[PDB]
Amino acid sequence: SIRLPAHLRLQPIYWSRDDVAQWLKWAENEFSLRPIDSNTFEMNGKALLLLTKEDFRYRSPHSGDELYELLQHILKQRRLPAHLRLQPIYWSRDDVAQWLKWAENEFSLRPIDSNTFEMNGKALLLLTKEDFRYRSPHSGDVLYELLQHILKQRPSIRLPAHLRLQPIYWSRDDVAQWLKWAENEFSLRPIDSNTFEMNGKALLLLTKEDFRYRSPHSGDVLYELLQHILGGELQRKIMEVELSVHGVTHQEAQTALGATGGDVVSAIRNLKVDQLFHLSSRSRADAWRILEHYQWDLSAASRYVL
Repeated sequence: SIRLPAHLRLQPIYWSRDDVAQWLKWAENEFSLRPIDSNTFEMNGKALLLLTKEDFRYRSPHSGDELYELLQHILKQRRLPAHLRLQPIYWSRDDVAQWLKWAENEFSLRPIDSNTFEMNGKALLLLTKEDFRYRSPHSGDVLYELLQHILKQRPSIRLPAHLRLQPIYWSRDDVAQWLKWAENEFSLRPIDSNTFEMNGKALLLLTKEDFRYRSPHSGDVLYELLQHILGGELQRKIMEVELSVHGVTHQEAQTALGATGGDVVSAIRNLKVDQLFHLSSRSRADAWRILEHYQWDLSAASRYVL
């Protein structure tokens, strides 16, 4: 009863952009799916096979997973340019520009402006898939999955000596000096020094959306670098703990945050329990229930115990 269209009886790796569009139209009618525009999968078969099931859901929230499983059953029933044969971590910005143009032709993607990835291979490896989608809404996830395949087929960053200090201790001038180095280390578009008029502690409280807002071309790189390379995430959690429990040391907050698995709420509540249990004559479990009775207020609970 069900039959593949004549064009689609070849292995999907050889499907053209017009083949996947025919596949989409045929899938909608055959399975009574909700309509999806043909401009939602602007790629050939080679790129389509790089997509994860999550990619299919992002593109088609109503039928993506159905389309993914359909493709897998068609499959089970069935290189790089000269400059890029290098490990991606060594790619220059011009290398990254060449990768974008090659992938665009190789996978029949919508045109990709070269200004969408003004960075080198070091910075490119820092981006999340969400950062790829932000920079390229039509092909970002394809480009991300392609990079993962290159890293798997193939088959370190030390800060400057003068800037070797934990971000939580950075002055406002250290923030500017970190920006100067980051532009050169990652071949970023130039950033004004007075875009982050704040110290390292304030810098750690900014979200990625705050970084994008200040630096539309390098914000996501700078955020990932700070939070997930230079130990900024753990230092951010220590501030949050120090802001919620009076009497906690940086070294004391670090111990509780480790015992909580990075959970700031569990760390604050266990530190509050630790202080009340020492001031009490009852067990640590009785301290939990007393704090819970006072809506987790250490001052009010300690007033009741004393």
